[PDB]
Amino acid sequence: ENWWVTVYYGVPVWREAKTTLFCASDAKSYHNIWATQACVPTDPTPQEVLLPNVTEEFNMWENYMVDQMQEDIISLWEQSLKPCVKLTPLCVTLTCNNPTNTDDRLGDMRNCSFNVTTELRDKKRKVYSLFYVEDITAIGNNSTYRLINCNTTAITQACPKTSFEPIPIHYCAPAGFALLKCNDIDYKGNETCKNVSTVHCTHGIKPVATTQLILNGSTADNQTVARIDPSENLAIIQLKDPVKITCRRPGNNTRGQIQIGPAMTFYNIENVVGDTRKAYCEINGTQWAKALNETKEVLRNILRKNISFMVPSGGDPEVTNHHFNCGGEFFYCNTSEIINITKINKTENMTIIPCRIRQIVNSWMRVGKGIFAPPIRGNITCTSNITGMLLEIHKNREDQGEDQDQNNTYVCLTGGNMKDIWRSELYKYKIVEIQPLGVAPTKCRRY
Amino acid sequence: ENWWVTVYYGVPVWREAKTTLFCASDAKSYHNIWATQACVPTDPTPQEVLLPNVTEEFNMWENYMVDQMQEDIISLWEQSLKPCVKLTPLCVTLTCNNPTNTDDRLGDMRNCSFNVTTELRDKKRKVYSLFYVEDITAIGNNSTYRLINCNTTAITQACPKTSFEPIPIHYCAPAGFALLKCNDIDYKGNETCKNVSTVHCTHGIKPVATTQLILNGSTADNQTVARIDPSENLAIIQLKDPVKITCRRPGNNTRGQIQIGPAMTFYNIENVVGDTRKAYCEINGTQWAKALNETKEVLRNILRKNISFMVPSGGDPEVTNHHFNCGGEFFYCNTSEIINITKINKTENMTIIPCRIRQIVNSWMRVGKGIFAPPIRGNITCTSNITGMLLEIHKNREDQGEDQDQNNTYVCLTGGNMKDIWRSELYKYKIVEIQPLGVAPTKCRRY
Amino acid sequence: ENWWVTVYYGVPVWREAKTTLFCASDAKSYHNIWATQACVPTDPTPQEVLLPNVTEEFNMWENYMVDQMQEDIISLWEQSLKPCVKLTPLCVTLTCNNPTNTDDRLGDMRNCSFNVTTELRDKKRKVYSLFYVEDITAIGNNSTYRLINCNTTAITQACPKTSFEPIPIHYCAPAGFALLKCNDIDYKGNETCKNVSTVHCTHGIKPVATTQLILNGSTADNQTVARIDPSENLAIIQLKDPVKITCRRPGNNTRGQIQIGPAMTFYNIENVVGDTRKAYCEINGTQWAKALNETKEVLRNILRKNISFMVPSGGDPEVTNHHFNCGGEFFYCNTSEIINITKINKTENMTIIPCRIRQIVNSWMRVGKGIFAPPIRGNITCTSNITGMLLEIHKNREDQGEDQDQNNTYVCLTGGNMKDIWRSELYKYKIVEIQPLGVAPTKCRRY
Amino acid sequence: LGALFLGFLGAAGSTMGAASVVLSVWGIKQLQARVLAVERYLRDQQLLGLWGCTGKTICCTAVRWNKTWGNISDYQVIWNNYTWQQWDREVNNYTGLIYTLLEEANTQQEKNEKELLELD
Amino acid sequence: LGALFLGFLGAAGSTMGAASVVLSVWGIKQLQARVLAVERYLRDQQLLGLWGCTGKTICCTAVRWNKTWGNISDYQVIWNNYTWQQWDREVNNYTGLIYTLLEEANTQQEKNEKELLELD
Amino acid sequence: LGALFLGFLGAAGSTMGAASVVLSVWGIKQLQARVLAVERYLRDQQLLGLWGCTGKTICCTAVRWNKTWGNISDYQVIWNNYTWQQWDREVNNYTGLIYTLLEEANTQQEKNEKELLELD
Ligand SMILES: *[C@@H]1O[C@H](CO)[C@@H](O[C@@H]2O[C@H](CO)[C@@H](O[C@@H]3O[C@H](CO[C@H]4O[C@H](CO)[C@@H](O)[C@H](O)[C@@H]4O)[C@@H](O)[C@H](O[C@H]4O[C@H](CO[C@H]5O[C@H](CO)[C@@H](O)[C@H](O)[C@@H]5O)[C@@H](O)[C@H](O[C@H]5O[C@H](CO)[C@@H](O)[C@H](O)[C@@H]5O)[C@@H]4O)[C@@H]3O)[C@H](O)[C@H]2NC(C)=O)[C@H](O)[C@H]1NC(C)=O
Ligand SMILES: *[C@@H]1O[C@H](CO)[C@@H](O[C@@H]2O[C@H](CO)[C@@H](O[C@@H]3O[C@H](CO[C@H]4O[C@H](CO)[C@@H](O)[C@H](O)[C@@H]4O)[C@@H](O)[C@H](O[C@H]4O[C@H](CO[C@H]5O[C@H](CO)[C@@H](O)[C@H](O)[C@@H]5O)[C@@H](O)[C@H](O[C@H]5O[C@H](CO)[C@@H](O)[C@H](O)[C@@H]5O)[C@@H]4O)[C@@H]3O)[C@H](O)[C@H]2NC(C)=O)[C@H](O)[C@H]1NC(C)=O
Ligand SMILES: *[C@@H]1O[C@H](CO)[C@@H](O[C@@H]2O[C@H](CO)[C@@H](O[C@@H]3O[C@H](CO[C@H]4O[C@H](CO)[C@@H](O)[C@H](O)[C@@H]4O)[C@@H](O)[C@H](O[C@H]4O[C@H](CO[C@H]5O[C@H](CO)[C@@H](O)[C@H](O)[C@@H]5O)[C@@H](O)[C@H](O[C@H]5O[C@H](CO)[C@@H](O)[C@H](O)[C@@H]5O)[C@@H]4O)[C@@H]3O)[C@H](O)[C@H]2NC(C)=O)[C@H](O)[C@H]1NC(C)=O
Ligand SMILES: *[C@@H]1O[C@H](CO)[C@@H](O)[C@H](O)[C@H]1NC(C)=O
Ligand SMILES: *[C@@H]1O[C@H](CO)[C@@H](O)[C@H](O)[C@H]1NC(C)=O
Ligand SMILES: *[C@@H]1O[C@H](CO)[C@@H](O)[C@H](O)[C@H]1NC(C)=O
Ligand SMILES: *[C@@H]1O[C@H](CO)[C@@H](O)[C@H](O)[C@H]1NC(C)=O
Ligand SMILES: *[C@@H]1O[C@H](CO)[C@@H](O)[C@H](O)[C@H]1NC(C)=O
Ligand SMILES: *[C@@H]1O[C@H](CO)[C@@H](O)[C@H](O)[C@H]1NC(C)=O
Ligand SMILES: *[C@@H]1O[C@H](CO)[C@@H](O)[C@H](O)[C@H]1NC(C)=O
Repeated sequence: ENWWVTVYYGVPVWREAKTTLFCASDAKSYHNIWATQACVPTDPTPQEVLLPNVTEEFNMWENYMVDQMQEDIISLWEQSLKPCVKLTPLCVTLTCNNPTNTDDRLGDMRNCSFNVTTELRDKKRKVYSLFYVEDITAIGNNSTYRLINCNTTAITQACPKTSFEPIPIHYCAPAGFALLKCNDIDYKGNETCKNVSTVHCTHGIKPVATTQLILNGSTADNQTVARIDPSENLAIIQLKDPVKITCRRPGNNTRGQIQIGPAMTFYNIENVVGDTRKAYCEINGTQWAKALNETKEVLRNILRKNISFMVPSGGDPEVTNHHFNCGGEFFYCNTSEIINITKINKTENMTIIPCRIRQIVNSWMRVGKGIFAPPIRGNITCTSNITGMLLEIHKNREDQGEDQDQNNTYVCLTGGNMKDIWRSELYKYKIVEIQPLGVAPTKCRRY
Repeated sequence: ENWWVTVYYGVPVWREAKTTLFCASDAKSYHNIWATQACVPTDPTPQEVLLPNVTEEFNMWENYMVDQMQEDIISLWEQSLKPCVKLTPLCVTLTCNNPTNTDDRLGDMRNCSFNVTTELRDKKRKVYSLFYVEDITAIGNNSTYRLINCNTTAITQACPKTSFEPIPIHYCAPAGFALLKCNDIDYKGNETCKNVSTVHCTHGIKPVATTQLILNGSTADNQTVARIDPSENLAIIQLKDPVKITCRRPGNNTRGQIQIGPAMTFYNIENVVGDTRKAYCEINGTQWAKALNETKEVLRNILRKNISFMVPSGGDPEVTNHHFNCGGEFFYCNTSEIINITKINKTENMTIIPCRIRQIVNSWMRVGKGIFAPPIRGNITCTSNITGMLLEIHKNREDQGEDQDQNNTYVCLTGGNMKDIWRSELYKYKIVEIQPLGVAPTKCRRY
Repeated sequence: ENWWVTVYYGVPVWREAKTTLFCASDAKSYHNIWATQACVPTDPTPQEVLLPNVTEEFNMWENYMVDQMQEDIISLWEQSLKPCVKLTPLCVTLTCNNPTNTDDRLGDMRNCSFNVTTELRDKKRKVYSLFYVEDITAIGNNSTYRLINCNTTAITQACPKTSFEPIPIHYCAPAGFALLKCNDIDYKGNETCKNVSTVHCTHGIKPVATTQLILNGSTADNQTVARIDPSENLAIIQLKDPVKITCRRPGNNTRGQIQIGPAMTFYNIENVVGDTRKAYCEINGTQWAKALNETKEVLRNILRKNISFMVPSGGDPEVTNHHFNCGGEFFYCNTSEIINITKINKTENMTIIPCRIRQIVNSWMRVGKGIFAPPIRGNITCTSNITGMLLEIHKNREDQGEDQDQNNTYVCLTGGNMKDIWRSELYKYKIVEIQPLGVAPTKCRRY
Repeated sequence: LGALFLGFLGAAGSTMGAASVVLSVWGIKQLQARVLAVERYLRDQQLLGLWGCTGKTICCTAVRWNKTWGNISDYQVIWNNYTWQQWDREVNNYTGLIYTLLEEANTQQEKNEKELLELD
Repeated sequence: LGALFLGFLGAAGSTMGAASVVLSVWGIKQLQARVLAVERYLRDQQLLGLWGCTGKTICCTAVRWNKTWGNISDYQVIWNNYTWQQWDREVNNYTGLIYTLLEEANTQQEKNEKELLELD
Repeated sequence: LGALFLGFLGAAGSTMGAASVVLSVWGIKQLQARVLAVERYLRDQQLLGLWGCTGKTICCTAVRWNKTWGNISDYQVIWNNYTWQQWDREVNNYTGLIYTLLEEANTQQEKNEKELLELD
């Protein structure tokens, strides 16, 4: 007989789809820009289920979750700077000079006096300030200085009570969608996983905005891996060994207040008190030697060519420098010395990377929403881990003239996208939609 | 026996109700103010169902869809001018004169130099501009000119990447509501239709904001019709024959840039290059003769009186002039000559309507949100169809003194409302609500 | 046998929960800040159901509805001042003097001329105004006056078409929640009620923002009651007898207009015309004698100590004064004389409280959103009822040195919170959640 | 998009006895209209649920039809000469009465006789 | 406006055995509260759906009542001397156990014996 | 939080024949995703409602299985050697046909024979 139609309902059928995810945060709420607020509290039980005999393909380089989370971070960053004060009337001609008098922060600072409008809208008065030299450009043949980004974009300072600390954020799917997770010890990037398990929520992701180096990230568990774009521009290296990095800015900063307008309270770097030593970062050279010597072979076995490095060319501190976010400060660090480890590993003491402080940031080179950093009073350090790098693929044997066999010329080591970090944490997860209807033939027949 | 109660569920019962409609756009998205964005893509199958033996009354002059779509267009127009720059600091005393030296655009333009604040907030500099004379009024006994609308309302210029092109928009009802459509070859306005069919979505409506004449509209299919308000103020004429109209502004316009503030980039009409001929429109006189001679009889059979026309009185270019939107420009056209077709149809060559350019528009005489038109670089023409007119009912035999039998004195031909155009495209559609419950007596009885 | 499981569904089970309530307004809509708009119209049938044999405890001092309605009033007050004009450019040096020449309003007003920027952004002109002395502070040794709150917060004036009239607002629970209401003739504040009834909607609450005295409120029905916090700071007195109070400001005020900017139309108190008598309030002394003599015993029986009163100390008109909202004006009234009724009740004529007018209010001492009061043209009075007071608990026998047995030193009689009024109207209502599932053992067994 | 509704009202002009059954800005518009349609559907499921008819399209009951319930004549004329728009005028004034009598006669009259007259 | 709920809780103070069944700012408040009420209703329909009771108000089942499930005495005393607020205290600690045993004993114990013991 | 869904897909890798049944920013995300999940569930209830299967998990019907409906062999091989992901590929191209034939064969073929062949 024709085995008649049955309709089940507990039916596990997948369809690949795109939808909106949502928060899961740990219960640590006490404004810390990501705010731990209007954000779903986590479930105490991490609920996953294994899926044997499952052969599932999912692509890293087309993952919708990455663009979802980039748009989330951009909209959150925009919302967090909304109630703070604008810094429009500070654009004014600046009468500057040297403040007063190797490794001196005062040499990289200028003392600038200027007229500001008070709360009376008529009586301008002369106040003074200190600024770092990389936020000031010139006009004339004497002092006559411009505060930078008065022709490009508007600048708003941050509210001082906020913190830039990256909290962990889990992503979860709404009910009616599932999150497939691979569990292989390595993943090439775009193939079929074997040990696949579903899970209701991802692991914690700290939105650490940076470049040249991935910080506080997830480490691989057998060997350092090289997730490569299809020879497009770049390749994400994920180390096994976390490499410790410390960064320091010593001394205090006396902070004043200037009333620009009604409740428009500019914060001023009034004086540098404690120590004049520049901001610097410090890593262990042997660990970095092992990490680079591992990364060379991991790229070498796949690209079949012997690996070189090249110092980045002149230009944007998007690509020439490192870009931390330590406390309420923004470090631009000169890493053109640290990729030379044959010389560097001789010194058994430690190595030093010099860094510079920036107050004015056109945010993250993709948002560009001009944020004026509030001055942080205090002796400040921060330490973190080095887990990943964003290397750029070398230029082929058509652009460099000399041989590019055995001479893989990594002319830069950068990625300007904040998105590419977020590709290095969501290489495991796929959003699927359940189709619970089902149609089958069967023995029965309804009367 | 008492035939017991049954409850059906597939029950077609109508109730007239009011609710919120939504978009259906064609898949042409490539910002073109209506934006084709956050707007539902259309269904490829136009789904309608005929409804025989249906006698349904629906009123044109109380249609909720018209006010719905007016509020949609006003809120969309307000949203589209939000991210663009304000033009507040341009209000300043203007030192103007003739630029340099019949049918000359430079005679209707003034060369105005003025002091503007730069990006430094102290160093004002002298820049210059060109403006049309109908956007400038006087102060003193020499040059001393005011930019218009510095005492009435705030002015924001439009972003230059936007386009004012009317895209087609379908309206559809949500699930749980139906759209009744009449299909009679004529419709008086407020009676019972016979050939009625339901449809999920309306036909495409281009929101063409204009007056004196309805452009790119729907044409009647047997004869020109006269949908009249209850002798209230006006009457909508819908022609059968679409009448071609072309409009031209020849020559280029050299465009400059002026930095008002941080990313406050004013666009300036720097120079007129190509040709000095004024902007003009051109129609075929014979087609217009046939259209007016048809419209006179269509009004004559209904209002029982012989038809006259009168030139509009002095006053607002809301009512005295035509109001296009050709490209990124706003044409005010003098139509007081074209309603005289007995003289006009002698010239077999063509006829010419002169038009003037306006940069500053208090938007659409009902929104009033002051938009500064961006300068359009380029030789520019646009052609369109004439499908409908918005005539005003003549004044009775109490106001004009002379006889108003045989002398229907159309003292104006206007409608200042953008709403009345939208009444001329939604005379077919009614929103109804389905009541699917149903209660009937029947033979059965449940055990 | 084990009586098998049944599952009912019409199951009345309570759980205490927190959720969002919503509007019910009377159909009086004709903008009157609370606006009677986007607000649900009331049901004509007040639907309640009695609940016998119900012993329910609910706490007044932890009621979520109070914080809900405070956040509603604050967000509504913020929304209502959004489309009105800012008053930023009015902050300017003021050249003031006496206008021209006991109980004279002109003695408490100053004539202030100042330069304001016109619509031309260059030509400042000299205009003049009148202001009350409590909105102006000094700079120098002659005239040289500051408009107040140019260093604290931004000031926006109200739109003149709005009204500050307290409309009644009912609160209702959404479907799936119920509102428990006590009906005892007295309620201590935190115990178990007996006559409990559910209701879909609360009674009408007029959001009358005030202090020192509760106006247009609900009265107790057997005796005046004293709802006390756990000796924390204060105690709410609810009278039985409503005490009539009238307040008057006689005479007209000639009002002018000043164009600050584009559609920035400041309203000016140009001249005082009719009568020079100060604004004053008037109450019957015998009724107030009875009310105080009742309140002393109601506090005396509970706190076991003989009752005193003390004049409030020097400081903020938050606490030193009364704070009405009569029409479009803000009265600050000096009530330090009226709590002495042994002297006061001798005069059988009436008693007079002097009051002062304020134009600039940092709103309600908890919002603080600086509102400039628009000038009200006209002879103006308003009458109301006195139903409740917000007394502060006396300081113990550790702070005052002298005995505090028989000497309950009410050093203030205040509450600065607008929340505490709203605790005096929602002492009856609890939000509960229905759990309609139910599980029971029963005789049956399903085949 | 509701994708859930039945009764596309096509044969409404035909005789009632022989029909016998059929078969940003716009983002806020969607998020309002979907919720409106969902709640309006669930109200119909609640009136259908309390009548012992969840899942059926056509039901019978035990409630007799009063001859005051509308203008009563030969009922075969009512089937043969009316449509739903014509009969729905005569349905009104009798909405809440029948909609309470059905909920009484199903969930109370049948369930009590199911649980008490039959012990199991 | 929900217009969908049952059980207006009036006879709650009476004895459980004899009740036997009953029968802008505010725009964002509406658009939140309607969705909350709809989802809270559908959760009750899901717990009622997996027990083979969609559309009924009163059900029986095959699951025996354990004498550890709450403080167990003569059950007629439980019907005669309690209300729902009193019995609901004793209902707790036994929520998920019974709510899993019912879903096991209906959709698995009845359906397998329907499809396998009866071949058709 | 949906708290309403069934089928947590755990035994999907096992054989289909032996599975046999299982058992601000984020505020706008919630208010969108809840409505999406509710409407997506109600669409499944509508396809299940018109088949005479509201409340059941497993149904039979009267519709015969065509041997053109997918690649047809011994059906016991289909139960023993496939999973739902494998069978769902062969389900497609036959979606709307079967989903119209079921709605015809339940609400019209059974209800007419219930009301007309049986007079009561
Ligand atoms: C990779 O991961 C690592 C590991 O997490 C990251 O390192 C962390 O970096 C954080 C900074 O971004 C560090 O937080 C600061 O820690 C300081 C020292 O904390 C000591 O005490 C705490 C106990 O409280 C203890 O756990 C810790 O181990 C240390 O012993 C703090 O002083 C500092 O306070 C900052 O915040 C306050 C106010 O903020 C408070 O409230 C917030 C909510 O609004 C809340 O989120 C905060 O946690 C905090 O409770 C702020 O006022 C301070 O500024 C001045 O304050 C007063 C004047 O007001 C003045 O006296 C003082 O000197 C300050 O000048 C201050 O900015 C932070 O909490 C964290 O400790 C680091 N973790 C480790 C293990 O070292 C690393 O950053 C990551 N990598 C990258 C690239 O991000
Ligand atoms: C009644 O209905 C009629 C029929 O539709 C309406 O007439 C139409 O009016 C439109 C203007 O409102 C016309 O559009 C312009 O057409 C120009 C010529 O197009 C030629 O080429 C196209 C193929 O691309 C072909 O189909 C056509 O027939 C012509 O042969 C275009 O040059 C002009 O471009 C404008 O837009 C660009 C950028 O905009 C682009 O992107 C938008 C999305 O953001 C998209 O919506 C646009 O379509 C477009 O793709 C803009 O940069 C141009 O401005 C300058 O650009 C460069 C410098 O950047 C400079 O070199 C150049 O010279 C310009 O100065 C430009 O403004 C428009 O697409 C349309 O063609 C007319 N249709 C017909 C049949 O004639 C009539 O308007 C209606 N009545 C009323 C009252 O509205
Ligand atoms: C405790 O409860 C009591 C009892 O309600 C409260 O007393 C009420 O206080 C209100 C003020 O807040 C009083 O309202 C004003 O009443 C005036 C006199 O009304 C007479 O006529 C009405 C019939 O219309 C009659 O019922 C009444 O008994 C009186 O005989 C009105 O003149 C005054 O008008 C105000 O509003 C207009 C415009 O507002 C209109 O439109 C609003 C919607 O936008 C609507 O809400 C309003 O009701 C009103 O219809 C405004 O233009 C006026 O201002 C000037 O207007 C022209 C120039 O434009 C000028 O000629 C005129 O002289 C004004 O200078 C004006 O501000 C109010 O309606 C109410 O009458 C009081 N009730 C009683 C019984 O006395 C008490 O306030 C409460 N306690 C507290 C602390 O609040
Ligand atoms: C910096 O300031 C803190 C307190 O503000 C003080 O304890 C510390 O000694 C200071 N450090 C130096 C180097 O002056
Ligand atoms: C690198 O590898 C290539 C083989 O691809 C080899 O020819 C070359 O000599 C190697 N160079 C070094 C330095 O090992
Ligand atoms: C206008 O400019 C375009 C290019 O910008 C050029 O091709 C054209 O010839 C110009 N027309 C005139 C009349 O100069
Ligand atoms: C117009 O019609 C009227 C009849 O209503 C007639 O008396 C009059 O003479 C006509 N005039 C012309 C010019 O045809
Ligand atoms: C106040 O003005 C009103 C009209 O504006 C007038 O009727 C009234 O007499 C005036 N009162 C005095 C005291 O001048
Ligand atoms: C007030 O009451 C106390 C008892 O607590 C008593 O000792 C005292 O004398 C009383 N004083 C007066 C003035 O009645
Ligand atoms: C006008 O003022 C007089 C006394 O100045 C007062 O008696 C009368 O009540 C007032 N009228 C109004 C409407 O305020």
